[PDB]
Amino acid sequence: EEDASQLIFPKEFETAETLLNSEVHMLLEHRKQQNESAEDEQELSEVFMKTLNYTARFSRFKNRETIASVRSLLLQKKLHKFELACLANLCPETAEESKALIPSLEGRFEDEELQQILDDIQTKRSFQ
Amino acid sequence: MFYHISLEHEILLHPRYFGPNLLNTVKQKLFTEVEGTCTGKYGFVIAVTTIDNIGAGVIQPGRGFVLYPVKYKAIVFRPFKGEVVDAVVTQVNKVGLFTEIGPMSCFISRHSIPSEMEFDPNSNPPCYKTMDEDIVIQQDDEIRLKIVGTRVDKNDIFAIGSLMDDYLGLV
Amino acid sequence: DQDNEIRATDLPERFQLRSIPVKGAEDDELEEEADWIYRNAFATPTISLTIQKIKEALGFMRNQHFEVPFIAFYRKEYVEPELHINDLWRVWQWDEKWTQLRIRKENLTRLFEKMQAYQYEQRALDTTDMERLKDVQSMDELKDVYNHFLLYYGRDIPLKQASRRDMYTICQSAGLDGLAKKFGLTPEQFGENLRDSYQRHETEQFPAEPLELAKDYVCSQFPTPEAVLEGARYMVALQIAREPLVRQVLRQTFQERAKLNITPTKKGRKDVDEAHYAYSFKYLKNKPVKELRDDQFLKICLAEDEGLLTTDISIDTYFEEIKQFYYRDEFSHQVQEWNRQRTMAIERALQQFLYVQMAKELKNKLLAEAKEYVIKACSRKLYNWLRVAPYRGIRVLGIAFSSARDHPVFCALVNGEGEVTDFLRLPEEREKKAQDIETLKKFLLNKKPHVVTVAGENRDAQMLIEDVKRIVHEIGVELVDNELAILYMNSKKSEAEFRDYPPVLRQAVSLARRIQDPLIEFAQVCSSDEDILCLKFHPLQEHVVKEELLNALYCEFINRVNEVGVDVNRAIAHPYSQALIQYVCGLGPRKGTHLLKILKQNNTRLESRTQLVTMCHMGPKVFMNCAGFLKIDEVLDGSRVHPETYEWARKMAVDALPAGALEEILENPERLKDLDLDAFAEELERQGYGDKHITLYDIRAELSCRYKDLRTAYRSPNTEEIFNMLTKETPETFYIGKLIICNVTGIAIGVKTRLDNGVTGFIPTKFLSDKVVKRPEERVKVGMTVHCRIMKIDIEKFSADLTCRTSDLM
RNA sequence: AUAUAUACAAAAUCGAGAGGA
Repeated sequence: EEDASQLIFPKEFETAETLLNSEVHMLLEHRKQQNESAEDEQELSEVFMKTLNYTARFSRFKNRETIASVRSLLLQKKLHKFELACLANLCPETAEESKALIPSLEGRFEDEELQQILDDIQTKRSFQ
Repeated sequence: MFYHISLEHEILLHPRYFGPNLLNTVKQKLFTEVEGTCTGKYGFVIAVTTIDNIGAGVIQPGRGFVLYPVKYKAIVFRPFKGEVVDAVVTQVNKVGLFTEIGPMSCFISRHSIPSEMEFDPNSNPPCYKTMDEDIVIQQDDEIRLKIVGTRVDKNDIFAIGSLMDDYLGLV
Repeated sequence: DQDNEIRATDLPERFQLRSIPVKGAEDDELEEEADWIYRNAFATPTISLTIQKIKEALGFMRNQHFEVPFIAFYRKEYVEPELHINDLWRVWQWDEKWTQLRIRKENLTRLFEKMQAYQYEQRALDTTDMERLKDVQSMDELKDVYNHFLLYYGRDIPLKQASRRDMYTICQSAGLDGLAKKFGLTPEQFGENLRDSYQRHETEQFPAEPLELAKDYVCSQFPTPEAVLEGARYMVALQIAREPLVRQVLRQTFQERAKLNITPTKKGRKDVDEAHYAYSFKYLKNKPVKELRDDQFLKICLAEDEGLLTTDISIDTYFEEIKQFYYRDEFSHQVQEWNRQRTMAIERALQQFLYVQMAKELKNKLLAEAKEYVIKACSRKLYNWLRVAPYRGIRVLGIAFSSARDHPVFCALVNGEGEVTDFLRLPEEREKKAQDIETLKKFLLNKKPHVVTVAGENRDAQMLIEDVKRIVHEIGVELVDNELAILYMNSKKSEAEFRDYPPVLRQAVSLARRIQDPLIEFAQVCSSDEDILCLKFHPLQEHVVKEELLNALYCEFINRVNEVGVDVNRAIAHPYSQALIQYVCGLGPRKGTHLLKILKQNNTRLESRTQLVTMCHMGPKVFMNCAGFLKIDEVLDGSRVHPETYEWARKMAVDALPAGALEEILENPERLKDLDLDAFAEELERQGYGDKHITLYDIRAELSCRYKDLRTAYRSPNTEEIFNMLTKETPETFYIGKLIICNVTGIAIGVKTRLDNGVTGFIPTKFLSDKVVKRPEERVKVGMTVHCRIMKIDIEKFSADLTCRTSDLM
């Protein structure tokens, strides 16, 4: 019933706040900071590990401010939080790749408007 | 996808924890209970960020325990059908490619791998390749893939992938 | 069904199984192989653990289809003295590797050619097609070539392309190639500079400073002309770090000057203490990889997988050396700029591409060496089991037992042939023990069994052997290992063969069978990969690759089974032994069961060896492969001589002085030295055609005694063996100074403490401080358990000093 | 240079009558 491509979600992920893999990243090492210190605490689960490594492997922005800026930039334009996160996580190159990856951007914007959007992403994309 | 959502829980507090430092105990029990688990309604529960409200703790008549209802926020990772995410192959079989989209495990049946690719077990690292090897997926490679189907198993989500359409696969 | 053609084709079974099927050679392909096999299978590894020979062998393997045993036992002169059986197995192992490489090198050849076409249609490939691909001596450098290509030409496939991660292509969008070219010194060249460790190619200055060139290229993805410098450096970096030549030198550098640092993770500081395996390297610093010992890195890496420890491989500087190249001298101040950019480009290359990838490469190399050691050890251990001769068929009696507290002893008399004859159960006390002893002697009198063997489970084997000794004197008695028998018992087959018996009788039959001929029993009870792996060949066995490990173990079996050879008839008439035939070279599980089949079906015994192709349908190549190795107690069949040498052997028989001739020779060698090796060899230049001297030397040997067994003769275990067997832990596992939980029993002047290991623990009188002084109760109450530290061992009596003083405990 | 055990709740319903406080 739930369909990302058709932009369908169950009611719980309507007021949900999305993230970018780099947001999740920085928060997960934040929690590593909490865990490594504060002894007499349970070690983080292998699930926590798998997600940590993954988001680390694909966090396209390695600076907090840059992530914030990315976000903010995606906010000011009418976009769904879902597409917000998919664009920022996937970092597509050309407008047509975006459509292939995020069909829910079908007809929403113009390919050129979108293109300079993507370009704005990429230009904020931090070196690492 | 990763999200940040608000949730519900009631903890029973044994009377040994009445005393100073008892709300901490309500915390620490929320931590030790909710985190690390996976539920199909919400998907992988990565961690709990910030609680909101500790309710009024009702002594249960007889039996001692106090029941505190709690409000809290947590990170969750919930795939959805028709989504495209990056994934890392961990191992390659003639059936398909086992990948993981983070904590979740995903699989791409041979049929879902395009037709050009063939599976080559004979390779020094086993891999799926084209005859000319212009594109080669093997261990540790990152790929994009459409989550075409997901399934619940023991509160554990695993996805079903596809590399059909344009701009998927080997990154 | 695959099994049908395999049973039916004319190649040895184990040839069809292999993933890369075996295709003939060319003798130029073969020479290049042999060179490769030499260099790679005989170059020093990174942790401390003729080509014509390889040529000849590969020829045998790949063109004639001789299996490694036939090469090894019937083409010695070709490959000896420089290849042994294990060497040939290694050679065929690496021939697979060669072929994989050849096939990937081919694939890449085509891919490159296609790209050349496409480029002609429209940088380019000129020699790198030649220079690189043809000169790929290793899969590693093949990936360099391959990834190198994919950087530049990978963009163009003629579905959509699936944009890359590394954002090189974002730069390549905005002509950032312009800058990269304009940094001096194209990456090929730089790699050359490294390769020679001195500035073979000078750089190219420019009439500007970086920024001005940047204004040209600063557009859209990169405004702010510094951002285009960043892109340019990054471009330069990947290009450097993908360049194969850079990779070669830097891969080497890592090989030679690689240090290993280790620290413990939160989880590790706590749980790594003095008995955890990792204790010796919980903290390492600048351990050079050249010093990693045999399996040490396997442990290190396991300990990292357990997360309790964290590691890294590096060189420390190298960067400093390197930067001296891509550099210029004059102080113009418009070159200190370019030099600075140049430098930090190389930083990025090394710091986030090459160092990392080289570290993973090396880790895998090391780790895999370690693995190999472990496999090697497991193989060596099995070699040792299998290389022990039968005792001096024989009626063996085998006694097994258990904890024995309310559990009886069964013994099994196993015939010479190996079939169990009869069994006996042997369950205030002193009279009970006495009655048992009496009935034992009754059994032993009645049915005189040559050898009485007693399991090893614990100290009780000692008393058990000594009682039996006490009996027999009034014909040998031997302690015997019990590890395989445990496996037999637990296995479903033992149920199969003895539905009625209790399990410990199943050990009894086993332990008798193994003493009679260990190879047969191992082969019978190690029937499947799971089974063999149940045995404990090495502590780390569990971590090495199942496939590789099974391979080594099965090859060990193959080796010995061929030396021992297999009598088909007995494997018929006593279906116990059927397992062997699998390992006879030329045969296999499929081919073997087939042969046993036809023989069963026809209800005939192999009267001869030529009866094989004659009466069964086995093709020429397999008969050549195997036939050597099938005893048939036509007299030459029961001898290691091959059927292709029967004529030479008969000739030698005549030259001794032909049924009278042979039987006389068999009755005695009238003149061993009747022969002249040189003379037979000389003739063989025109009759037999080869330097078959050693073959003759063997045939003479074989005429001496038909199938002389080459196993080593049995020896009862050295007391070290007894110790590590009954106690079941190793010279390593008694770490003198280990800490151990022991139980105190009773001051016999001492403090007699029983170890869980079945070991007596004698806290010495010095710590005790009471010989004629009051008993030491005040130090400790009798009855309970304490944990103390070893300070001496008495293996020959199973006693170990211990320690009271927490000073010793610290 | 020694030292023997371990299984689990069995017993119903209806009707009548006689009593007890």
